[PDB]
This record gives sequence, C-alpha cells and structure tokens, in this order.
Amino acid sequence: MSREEVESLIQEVLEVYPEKARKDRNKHLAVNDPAVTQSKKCIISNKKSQPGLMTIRGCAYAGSKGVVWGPIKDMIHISHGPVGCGQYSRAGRRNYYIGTTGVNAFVTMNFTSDFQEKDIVFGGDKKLAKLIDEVETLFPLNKGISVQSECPIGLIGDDIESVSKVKGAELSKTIVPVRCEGFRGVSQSLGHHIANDAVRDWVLGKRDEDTTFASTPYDVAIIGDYNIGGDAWSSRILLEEMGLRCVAQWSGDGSISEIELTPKVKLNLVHCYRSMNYISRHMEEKYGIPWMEYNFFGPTKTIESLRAIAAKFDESIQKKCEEVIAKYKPEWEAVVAKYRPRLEGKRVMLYIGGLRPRHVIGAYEDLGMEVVGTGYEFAHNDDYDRTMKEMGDSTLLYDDVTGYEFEEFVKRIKPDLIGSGIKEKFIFQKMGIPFREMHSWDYSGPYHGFDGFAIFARDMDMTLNNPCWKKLQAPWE
Amino acid sequence: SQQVDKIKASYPLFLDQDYKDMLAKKRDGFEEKYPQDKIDEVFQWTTTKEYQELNFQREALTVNPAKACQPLGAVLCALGFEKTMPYVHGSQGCVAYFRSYFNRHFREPVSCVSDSMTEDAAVFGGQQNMKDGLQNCKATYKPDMIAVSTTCMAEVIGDDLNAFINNSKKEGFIPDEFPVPFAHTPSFVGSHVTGWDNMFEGIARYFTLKSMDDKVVGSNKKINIVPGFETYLGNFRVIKRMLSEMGVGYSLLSDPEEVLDTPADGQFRMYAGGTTQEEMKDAPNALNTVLLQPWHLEKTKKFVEGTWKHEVPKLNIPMGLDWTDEFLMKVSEISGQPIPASLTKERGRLVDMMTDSHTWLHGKRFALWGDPDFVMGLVKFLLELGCEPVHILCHNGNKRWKKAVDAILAASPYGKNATVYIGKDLWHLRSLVFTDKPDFMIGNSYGKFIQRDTLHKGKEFEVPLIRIGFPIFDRHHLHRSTTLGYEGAMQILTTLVNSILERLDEETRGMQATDYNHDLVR
Amino acid sequence: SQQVDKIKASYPLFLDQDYKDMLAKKRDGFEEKYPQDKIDEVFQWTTTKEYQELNFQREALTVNPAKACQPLGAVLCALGFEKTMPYVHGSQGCVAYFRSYFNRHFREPVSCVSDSMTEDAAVFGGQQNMKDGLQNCKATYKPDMIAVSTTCMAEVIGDDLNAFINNSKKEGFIPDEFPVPFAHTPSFVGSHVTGWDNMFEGIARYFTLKSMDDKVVGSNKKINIVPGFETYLGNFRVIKRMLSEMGVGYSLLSDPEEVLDTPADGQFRMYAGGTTQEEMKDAPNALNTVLLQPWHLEKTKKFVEGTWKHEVPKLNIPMGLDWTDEFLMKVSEISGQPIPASLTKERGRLVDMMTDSHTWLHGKRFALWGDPDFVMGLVKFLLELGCEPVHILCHNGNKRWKKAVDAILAASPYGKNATVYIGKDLWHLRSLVFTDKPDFMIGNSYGKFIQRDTLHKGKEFEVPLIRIGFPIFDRHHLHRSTTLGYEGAMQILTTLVNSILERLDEETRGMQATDYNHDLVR
Amino acid sequence: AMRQCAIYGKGGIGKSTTTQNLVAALAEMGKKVMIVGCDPKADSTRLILHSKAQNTIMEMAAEAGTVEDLELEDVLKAGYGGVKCVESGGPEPGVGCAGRGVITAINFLEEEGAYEDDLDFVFYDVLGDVVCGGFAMPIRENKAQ
Ligand code: CFM
Ligand code: CLF
Ligand code: SF4
Ligand SMILES: [Ca+2]
Ligand SMILES: [Ca+2]
Repeated sequence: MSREEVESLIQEVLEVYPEKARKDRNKHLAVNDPAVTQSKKCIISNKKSQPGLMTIRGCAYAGSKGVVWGPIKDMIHISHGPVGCGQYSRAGRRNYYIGTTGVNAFVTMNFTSDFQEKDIVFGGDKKLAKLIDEVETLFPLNKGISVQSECPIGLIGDDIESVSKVKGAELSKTIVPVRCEGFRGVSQSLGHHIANDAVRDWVLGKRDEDTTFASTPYDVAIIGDYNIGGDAWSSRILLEEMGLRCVAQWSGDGSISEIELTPKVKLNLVHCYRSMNYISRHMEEKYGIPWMEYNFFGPTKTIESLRAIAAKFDESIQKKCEEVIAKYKPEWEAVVAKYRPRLEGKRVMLYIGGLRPRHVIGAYEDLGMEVVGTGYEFAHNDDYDRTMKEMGDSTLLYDDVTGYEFEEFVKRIKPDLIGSGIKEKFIFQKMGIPFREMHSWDYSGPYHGFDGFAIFARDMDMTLNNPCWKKLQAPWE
Repeated sequence: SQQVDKIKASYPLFLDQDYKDMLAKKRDGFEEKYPQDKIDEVFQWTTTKEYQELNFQREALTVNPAKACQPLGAVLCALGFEKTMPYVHGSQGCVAYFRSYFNRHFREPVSCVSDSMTEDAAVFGGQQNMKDGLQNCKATYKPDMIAVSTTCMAEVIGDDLNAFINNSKKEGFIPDEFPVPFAHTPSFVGSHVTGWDNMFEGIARYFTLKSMDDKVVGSNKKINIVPGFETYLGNFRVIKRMLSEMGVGYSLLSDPEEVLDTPADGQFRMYAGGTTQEEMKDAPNALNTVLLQPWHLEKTKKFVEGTWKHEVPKLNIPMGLDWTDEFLMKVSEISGQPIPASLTKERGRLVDMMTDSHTWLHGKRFALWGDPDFVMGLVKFLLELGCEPVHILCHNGNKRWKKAVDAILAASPYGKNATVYIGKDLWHLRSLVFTDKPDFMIGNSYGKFIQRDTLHKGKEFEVPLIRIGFPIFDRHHLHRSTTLGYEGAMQILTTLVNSILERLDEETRGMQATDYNHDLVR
Repeated sequence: SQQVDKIKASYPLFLDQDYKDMLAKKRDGFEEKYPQDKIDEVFQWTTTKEYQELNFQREALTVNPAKACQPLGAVLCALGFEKTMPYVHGSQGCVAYFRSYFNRHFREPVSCVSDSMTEDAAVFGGQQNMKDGLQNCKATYKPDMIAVSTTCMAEVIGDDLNAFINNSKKEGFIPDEFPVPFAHTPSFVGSHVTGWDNMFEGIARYFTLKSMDDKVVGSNKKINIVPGFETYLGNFRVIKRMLSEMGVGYSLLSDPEEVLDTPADGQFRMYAGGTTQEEMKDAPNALNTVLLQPWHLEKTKKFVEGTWKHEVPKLNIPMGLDWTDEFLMKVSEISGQPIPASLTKERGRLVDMMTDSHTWLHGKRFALWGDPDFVMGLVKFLLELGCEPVHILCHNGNKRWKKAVDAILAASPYGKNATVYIGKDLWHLRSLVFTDKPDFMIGNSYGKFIQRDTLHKGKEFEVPLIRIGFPIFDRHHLHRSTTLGYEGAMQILTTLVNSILERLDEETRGMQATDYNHDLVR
Repeated sequence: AMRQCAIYGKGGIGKSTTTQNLVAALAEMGKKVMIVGCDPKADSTRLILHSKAQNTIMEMAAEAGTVEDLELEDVLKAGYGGVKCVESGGPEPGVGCAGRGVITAINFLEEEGAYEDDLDFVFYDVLGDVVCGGFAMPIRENKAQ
C-alpha cells in the first residue's frame, strides 16, 4: 500500500463523521514516516474522546485500581463507590502472583463499599471508616489498604484523605487514598499518574531513614511490568541469571515491602514507560537513582536490552550477560526455525493501550511478520515518538481509534492477523481474520523473555494457521 | 527452559526447578511474608464457625458481591431491539467494562456507546456531550433507534435525560421523530436486573404513552412476552418454540437472541433481528402480557397494568416441572389453545428422567445463588427432585422475595434445613459452605474460587462448583444452554445427576482402596 | 457403624476403621496375596513399552473387547419398526443380556423375546421351538410383525430360519400373511453392527423382493434414510429435523427413536411409533437411498442398488463441519431443494464456536475408539478442530476401512502422529495410553477403567475419559445427546473444550502452588 | 474356485525357475495367478518382474514398524501376464523361524484380501530341504491344498 494511498483511505473513512468530529479525528490519524522525531507534526494524542463514537478507552479507576494498585498482592484494595466498577474488573486482568488467596494475598478478590441511595445522599465517609475496621478484623494478615475512589466519591465532596490519615494512624497501618474517579482525565493514563503520585506520597518514602536493608552494587527494580500471565517472572529470571538482583516488581506479583525497598536500589528498569515513568523521574530526584527503559519482546529486542543493561555495571555482569544469551541461543533459534517459516510475510495490525502497540513489533519482525498498522488506545505524544521509529514506512497510525474506524481500515488493508483487545476479538473473527488478544495473551503467555518468545510464536502460529479459517465461506455460497 | 517440540505455557512452565528456586528467593528476600505456619493458622481460622459470626456482622464492607450495576442490564435490554444502539450517558470507562463483561460471557461482539462525559462536565452536566453524542452515534453506526441509560456520575450530578434529549432534537442534532427512549439507571440502586426493568419500561412508554386512544386490549390475538434480564440464549428460544408449537401468537418484547449469536460468515453485523419498533407500538393491543421473571419487572408490571390495562397473571419464572405447567396452562387459558400432545409428551419424558435418576439426586445438599427469579426457580426445581437447597443466597434480593421463597421451602419436606439470605455476598457464602457443608454449589464462575478454598482445607471438604448462571467465563458456550421450560429442566437435571456421578467416580478411582465402588453400571 | 442421621452406603462405609482392620485380617490370614511390593512391581511393568510389544503380539487372547455380537444389533434394528417384536431364535440366556444391556444404556424398557431353545434341541434343531414360539409370542404381546434373528447355538447346529418360518405358517401356528422377516446373525462373524446390517436387509427383502414390478424409482419424491446401528436418540431426531427444515420428503427406515423414549404417564407402552410396514413396502419408489453409516451397511447397499436399483451416493457419516456439508448438498442435489438460510446459519454458528475456542483445542492429543463410521467421523472432526487423534482404535473395523481413515489422516497436518488400529482391544489401548500418552480418551464407559489405571501410575499420568459412544452406564441420559449434523458438532465441540478446561482447572486449583493459573476468564 | 498350490523341493535345482515358468505358461492360457515366495533365499519372483530382488515383507515391515504398517502397494507387484507376486522374507540370521516370516506374509495378504480377486491359482514357492515345522507352515495353517 502506497503512502499517497493510505492518506486517501483515512479521508474516505472520515467522510461519514459529522463536521466537528471529522476534524478532531483527522488529527488522530496518520501515515508513519520513520524520519520524523517529533510526533506533534503529524499525530496529536491524549485528548478527550469524541462522544458516541464507540472508543475502546477506559477510566482512571481502571488505570488505577485495575492497572497499578490491584496488582500488589499483600494489600487490600477497596473499590470505593457503587458496586459496579468493582465487579467488572474483578480478576479481569491476569496480573499473576504467588500467595495464599484470602489469607495473605488479595487480588482475585473484590472489596467494595457498595454505595446505596443513602451513601450518595449523606456521604459515605462514615461507612468507609467502619468498613476498614471490618476489613482489619476479617483479613488480619493484610499488609496494607488502598481506596480506589469510583466516580461518585469526588462528586459528593466525601473526604477520604482524612479517614485514611485518621484510621491509618489509629491502627498503625498504611492506607492509601486514591482519587481515581473515572471522570478525571480521558483515559486510563491519568489514572496511572494519579496512582503513581499516590504511591509516592503515601508509601514510597516510608523507609528513607531506615537503613537496615543490606544492599548490593547490583540491586535493581522492575518498574512497569505487571507479570501478565507471568511475564515478570520470565523477565526476572534473566536479570538474575545475569547476576543482578532485582529487589522489586511494580506491580507484577509485587508486595508493599518490595515497593518500600525500591529506593535502596542501584538501577530502575522501566518496561511500561507510559504507566510508571512518573514514579521513576521522581525516584531520580528524591533518590538520585537512574532509570532506563528496556524491552523483552522477541529474542532480538531482548538480547539488545540485556546487554545495554549489563553495560551499566562491571565485567562480572557483562560476562554473564553473554553467558545467558549463549545459553538461550539454541532455544530461541530452534523456535524461529520451526515457526518463522509458517509466518514469514504475514501482515499484522495492532491496537492496544500504551506500550505493547510498539513494544511487540520487534518480536513480530523476528518472525518475518510485518506490522502494517499499529496504534494506541491512550498513549501520549512521547509514546508515538518512540513508536514512529519502529513502525515501517508508509504504515498506518491511529490514536484512540473508533470502532467504526478500526473496522473499515481492516477491511481495506486486509491484514493477515489482528492483535487487539477483547471488545474486538469477536468482531474481526466473524469477518474471518485471525485474532489474538494482545492484552491478555488470550489466556496464554507469558510473552516476555526467552522462554516467553517460544510461546508467543507457537501462539501466533496456532491462531494464524488454524484450519477453522478455511471454513467460513459456505460451500454452496 | 523450553523444548521447541513441547512448549510449556505459564503453567506448567513455572514449576520448573529454576522458576521454583527463582520465586523462592524473591519471597524470602523482599516480600517479608508471614511465616507459612501463620498463614495456615489464619486460614484455618476463616473456615470456622467463629469467623462466620464475625463475618455475618459486616455492615460497611462487602467482599465479592454477586450483582452488577443497573446500566449493565439497561444495555442488555436495549440490545433486544432492531437496529438499536445501547447508549450510556455518562463516563466512558463504564461502557468499557460493560462490553468487556458481556463479551467474556457470550464470546460475541457487544455493541454499545458512551457520550464520554468528563471532569469538565461535573459542573454543567453534559447537555453538550448529549447533543454531539447523539449526532455522532446516529451518523456513525446508523442505528434505527438509540436507547439512553446513565452511569453513576450522570445521576449524582443529576442530568435530565428527557430534557437533554428533547433539546438535542430541538437544536437539530438528530431528527425529531428519531426514536430515542430513555431511563435513569443509578448504579447505587438495586442491581443490574433493575436496570433492565427501568430501561424496558422506558421504551414501553416512548411507544405507547402518548397514544393509548386507538388501542384496544385483545385486538391482535397475541400475548406479549417480556423475558427480563436473560443471559442464556437457549431460553429465549425454548419460549418461542413452545409457544409456536402451541399455535399461540406471541410478541417477545426485547429479543437479543439474534445479535448475541450472529454467525461467522465473513462479515460483521452490529445488529440482527430483535423486537421491531412496530411490535412495541402495537403491544398494547395484545390479549395480555406475561412476565417471565416477575420478581424484577415490577416497574413494568405497574406500567403495563396501569397504562396498557392488561391483567398480568401471577406467574413464576417457568423452571422445573410444576411451574412450567402453570405457565403453559395460563397461556392456554389466555390464548384459548389446547396444550398440544407434543408438550404433553416432552413433559412425560422430563418426568421419566426424574424417576430414572432420583436415587442419585435424593438427599443431596446444595448451596446456590444468583438472581431472584432464577434462584427461586432453581430452588423450586431442586425440591421437585428431592434435594435439599441448604444455602439459598441472593445478594440482590429483597424481603418480600425472601418470604415468597420461605413459603416455597416450607411447603416441602425437603426444605427443612433451607435458609434464605439476602444482602449477603460470596464471602459470606464461603463460610456457610465450610461450617454447614453442602455437596455442590450451583452458581456462576465467581464461585470457582470458593471451591479452591474448600479444597485447600482438604479433599473431603472440597465442594464442587456447578456452573449455572451468570457470568460464566471459565467454560465455553454454556450460554447456549437452556434453563426455562421442560427443555431446561432436562438440561439442569442432567448437568446435576451427572455432576454428582462425575464426582463419585473421582472419589472411587483410587486403585485398591476405594476403586471397589467404581461400578461400571450406575 | 451407622448414624441413623447420616447413613453411609458401601462407600465410604468400608473406610471405617473396623471394616479396615476387618479386611486386613482376611487378607493376611487367608488370601495368600503377593507381597504388595510385587504387585507394585508387576503393575509398573505393564505400563512399559516392553509390555506393549509383548501385548501386541497376542493372537488367541482378547482382553476387554470393544464390540458385541450380531444379534445385539439385529434386536435394536428390529425395534425400529411399528409394533415389531424382536425375536431371537436360540438359547434364552442371550436375550437376557440383550435387554439387560440396552436397558443400562437407555434406561428405558427393551422389549425382546426368545424361543428358549435348549439342550434337547442341539440334535434336532428347534423346528418346534419355532412353531410354538411364534404362536406364543404373537398371541401374548400381540405385535404387528415379528423379526427373527439367531444366537450362537442356532447357527452352529444350523437351522433354516426360512424353512422353520415357512412351516410355522404352513402348520398353522401363525397366519400366512403375518409379517415375519428374518436374518441369520452368527455371533462369530463381525460385530453387532453386522447384525443390524443383516437384519435390516432381511426386512428389506421381506417387503420388496417378491414385488419389484409396480415399483418405479422416484415415484414418491422421497429419500429413504437408513440410520444403521444408532444409540444416540438425538441423532435420529437431528436428521429428521434437518431434512424437514429443508422441505425434503423422507422415509427413515428403522426408527426406534420413539420406543426408546416412551414418556412416563402412568401406562407402559411396549411399542411406539417406528417405521410402518407400508413405508418399507414403498421404499423402492424413493428417489434414492442414503446410508448414514455406510461402513457397516454394505449388505444393504448391495441389495438396495441391486434390487431397488437406487444410485446410493458415496457419503460419509455426517459428523463435523465438512462432511455434514457434503451430506446436505448431496441431499439437495437429489431432492432439488435449496439449502435453507436456517441451516446456512446453524453452520455459521458452528464455525463461530470453532473460532471462539480453537486456542484451547489446538494441539490436543486424543486417543479414541468405537465403531467404524462413528470413529472415523470423530477423527475427521477432531482434525477440523486442530487436534491430534493419536490413537484411533476400532476393534470391529477392517482393512478397507483402515485405509480410508489413513487417507483422511494423511490429508491433514494434524494427522502426522496418527495411528489406526483394527482388531486390537481395550487392553492394547491401555498400553498405547501409557507409552505414547494423549490428553484424553473419547470412548465408552468400558474406558472408565483405563483412566483408573493411568492414575494409579500417577496424577501426571492420568488420562481423563470423555464419554461419547456406546455403551454408557456411569452417567445418565447421555443417550439423548446428538453427534450427527451441525447440532452434533456443537455438542461434541463443547463436551470437548470444556472437558479440557474442566481439567485445567483441576490442575491449577492447588492453593499457593498452581492456583496462579486458575484464571477466572478463560 | 481358487486352487492353492505350493511347490516343494530341495534347493539349488532350478525349482524356483521351473515354478515361475510354470506360472508364466499358466498366465498365457488366461489364468490369473499369484506367487508367494517362501524360499529363504528370496528369489521366487525375479523372473516375472525382471527385478534383481523383490522387496520382502520382512524388509519393508522393519521400515514401518510391525506389519500392517505398510500396504500391498509396495509389497505385491504385478509382472508379466499380470501375475501378482510377493516374497515372504528370509528369517533373521540366528534369530527367527523361516516359517514365521511366511505366515505373517500370508495373513497379511489374507487381511488386505490379495486373494479374493478372481485368482484361479496361487503358488507358494516353498523350500523343502530340511522339511521342519517352519517350512511346513503353508500346509499346517491349511493355506496350501
Ligand atoms: S492497555 Fe500496556 S500501557 Fe497498560 S492493562 Fe496495557 S497496553 Fe493496559 S502494559 Fe499494561 S499490562 Fe495492560 S495490556 Fe503498560 S500498564 S494500561 Mo491492557
Ligand atoms: S467511569 Fe462504576 S460501572 Fe460506571 S455506572 Fe459505574 S459503578 Fe456502574 Fe464507570 S467504571 Fe466506575 S462509574 Fe466509573 S469508576 Fe470508572
Ligand atoms: S521350524 Fe525350522 S526354520 Fe523355523 S526355527 Fe525351527 S528349524 Fe529354524
Ligand atoms: Ca462468538
Ligand atoms: Ca427411562
């Protein structure tokens, strides 16, 4: 597909929209140019969504409770507000963890204040207090409590910060109030931030004067990995086999304690830049700790990262870094040998949140796959910068794409495989185009690391070359 | 590591020694986790009667609810109408979960939109998000009708759906005769089922309120059928089938049975079949209106009896031998069509089955939960089978209901040890199954955990979960099942007896130990 | 002991300490059993590759067959005819097992008689047992027709069914026009499916041989359908349903779908519906005759093509997406009726499902077994799903068949590790599942054991059995299932994927160990 | 209708040749025949197929697994006069009864019914040197009349 051709498409598509919308949308669609280094010159992002267009975006809450906090295993997260939000997100994100559920770990659990006609009327600041006591009594081993506020809290002046301070002090227990009310911001992003800040203000600096923790010149912390299907663990193992010592994981199978010792580290390894760069930049000021972003999607990008990381230490590390790559070379290569053929030349289209849309490209190319179009559901301009460099030439880029939009593009471009969310998975399948949840690994994974890729491949395969696809068209049609 | 020949995924990958020794360090090293022996202590504690008492005293805390908010049902309901696009006036994040939720349960595309209201509207409402919204939607997905619901926000800051809609028409954002029914659906009131009630009602009005003059009860010789919040396709169908087999003219109000099962032929349909608008407009002319799931259609029965002037019967959700009879009968009475040999037989067979395998079901303690009608129908049926529904929980139920159920329980020897609970959640149920242990749980996937827990305490304590309800995510295509009518009875009866036998096999498969009761013929 | 309040049956009664210490004495004291450690030795041995080799070399010994004798099929077949009484000319003991067998599978009353031949007839046949027999039967259960089959004895001493029957008419024991078709069915030849073939053929003749003059192919605009030996009610139905939905005129030859599901209304029916005699008599006038399960209807295809002069098509048992298409098509071609949107959709849906859950089914090794058509259709379908039917066993199959299957396997990437075996029994399969382990077995209840064994070796070795076939006794009402057509595909697809997921849950339910992959959404 | 004959006799005396020519002449007359080599030497078909040495069952079987692992397609060949011929296979030096390799070759042919086929004749070229139970096979199983 030519450049002058793609441009035309976008236009032919926007012809449906009404004036006002047709304009804002035109700004969120572009034809990649690997040359440009400033996104602002072709694609605008992180702006309010147009009403009625069926976006795939979400809200602060999700970006907060479901994205950052919910993952911590030892604390208890309270979905403060009506029952709604709390229920849908329950165990909806496969951010794995190790622990005895209900006793000292609570992730696949739903804690909510369940607001009622009266809690909205007279505020439920009261209930929230009582609640905590009941909490503290029935799940003693909890090492902390959070309060992810849903849409109604901020709208009725309730004041959680107080209750927290009070009850927290009163019980010698940590309690984090989070103003993640859905109406704030326009995506899951503002939630991240709001969340990050919260993390800092009420938890981060809790062990600054405390120096009993024995450190080492090889301590690090993985920031930005949510152990989706075990991603973290697959990444973790490499870093350690590399000799390093990761003190924490944010927030994949992470614990409050692991978070607290984060300042006692030498290097911050950030995966999801968009989700936690906020706490990193901070950690750099209030702790002088350096932070670099890596990527473990596909042998190539992985190897490249492993070294670029070892390069921040001594020989002992950089030697091991090679010992590792060595060990796994036979494996990842053997994989490419089996699947690379079965995929070579197949074009793919993606649309995810704020990192994967680009991070996974490498892995795909490593399998002769061609990403003809990717885009973000809520990424910021700085994300598209890092992006345009990975995406090929004359490719298609879309921000906060609309249901209609995404659907039409696919129809013209006719990708060989679409990787996106669940609110899509089923649409394109009826059109007969293989699909893979790039969000939840389609209940598979992990995809990060070496032992990961193996699967990533195997999967892309099974789904793309599955016979079922050759049967859509009826014989008598 | 990985053997390109036999790749291992998340599981059992992490069972590999290295991963084992990997996580072990991470634990001891930075997790500062409570000594196992404590975790084992605390756990054991929660499985006690003492913990229960403390648990049931909860007032402000709710752990693992068993209900969703109103909009979720308003959406579903709206989906039952030809080219109708569910529109939720409020924050966009909500619609996200809605589609996302249903998709996992139906494994089908759920079409629904939002006028993405934000912070900048928490002061001056969204009289604009509505204007632009309705226009954008109508011109993009070109629906024939747009039903409007609301989210938490929308109601708290209080927006007048009616007004806003009337202005979006006045100011010319959407034609003035373009159907745009509406209903307020506060999250903080009742459960999702309530949404449906409202929504439906909201549509009923929009097509029959301002025009009851030329309407005359019985003029069409049809019976209106309102399914309520139903998530099992097979139901909508069996209803239609039974009636059509009876020669009865019917008008199913709110039929999503088509858009929830669009076929995979190469093209995506965002709409499919469903209750036509004309069907709604005419409804008033129907001989009468039957409510399949009454216990959560009061706001509709009111309107129906009040406006349309229909004599809605006092019928229970048609589940199990008994009630379904009553349903067929009342239907006859109204329509004037005799119960066809066909059904007389289906019934007979349902009975055959019952006798064919009571021996196994007899005296089997169950703990169950779900929605009002569903739950009570399940209870009723278990009694018709000779089981003891010991823990009938129902988070979204009310007192009036609890009574009706107790009445049903009291009318059967098999209801002596039955207890009904409302307002309680799955964390409560968790205890009821430890202290006063049943043999199985009949409920949704959220119950998969309760099982895990019962096992952690021990094999002899594990309580197998029998998925029947909503939502269901850890199994596929069960949404094609059927619970209503005799067809339904049969399915459930089988899903049961077999679940039982299924487990008895597992308990007697032990070689030279218990495999002596591993009979071939059962 | 027993607590009148909570009575324990066989199990777990004998787990009580006293019963434990009770049996313990009995063992040590008088059983002279091999020291455990040996039993453990020998066992382990059988689970080896070495044992397999030795096992497959069996010639004279057969352990745990997977077929029944001919008469069993002649009976079933005969049951598909209006007021027809299956009559087995031979030792009475046989009929005992026959009814007794089917009852366990259908949980319905199987009506069948025997002219109780004894020792005193092993010399002068039973020309009398026939005379009195036919008379007694006819006057007692007053059937409209009596189909005669034979048992092992009858054939060995060799009796001429035809003659004996002709004399029973001549000597006046039963009217001369009373329908009494017959077929020889030697236990020692082929399996039970062969009986059906024979029997059916034997009836076909009795009503069309001596009168092919006024018959003219295509004169009735109908298609005859011969179901063969079918034990899943749901099938007979789906066929009728699909055709009737297609506007095709049909004549199902041998329809026991009614007497195998008589309703429980207070009165016992020994007969119910079934192929009328006139239907058979007229069959010749049918446009053509389709064989649902060809692989075991050769003796009928011959007669059909040979006498009736029909051009029987080369169709495979309609199972799975592909073949069922071909079936519908060929049916169209013949009838001249287009494939209705209805089915075009049912199909599309079947496909939706497939795409909806291939991920889970893909690359799943199965070991299966049963009858020719059934097995091959199962194989075909598993391939359309992306599974690897590794151990296709079929005791009653032949070489010609094995080839056709291998042809089917060779035409698919998913058939690389596939191996077909004929003549082998369940004890062979037992080894195949230990050495080259699959993920599930798809077969009848006889396989419940193989599972036990796979477990005795270890949890990681256990292979879950998925009941689909015949006979089935450890579960209830599965005989109401459906395997043919799209309806069928769906059922199986579900029974599968879910059996899979069902097990994955079990493997990740361990608290703080493997419960991390105990996802809610799958 | 199909006669089952077997030619027995000492080795190294043109037996195999006479036999084959016999079949050949038997072919001209119009009789459809089939030869089954039971001579450990394995050379009872060369003269009909022109081949230097046909593939014995025992060979191709050990290049497939057990027995019914292969198909008559590459075991049974049609040479002059449409004659069908298969060579059993020499017993494994030291281990294996020649007779054994025979039965397995017959029973195989029986299974894929290489017999039921208008055959008027079938000659089992059998070495009758040390007339043991092994070489007696075709007679014991009663396949040779
Ligand atoms: S859509 Fe990651 S910026 Fe966030 S839930 Fe997923 S594309 Fe998220 S990787 Fe993350 S683990 Fe995610 S996949 Fe950054 S945390 S808001 Mo939807
Ligand atoms: S933006 Fe919550 S679902 Fe909504 S109508 Fe809600 S209770 Fe019901 Fe939406 S998800 Fe919740 S209210 Fe939201 S914080 Fe974000
Ligand atoms: S029977 Fe003859 S050929 Fe066979 S093993 Fe004995 S001696 Fe050797
Ligand atoms: Ca679907
Ligand atoms: Ca019965």
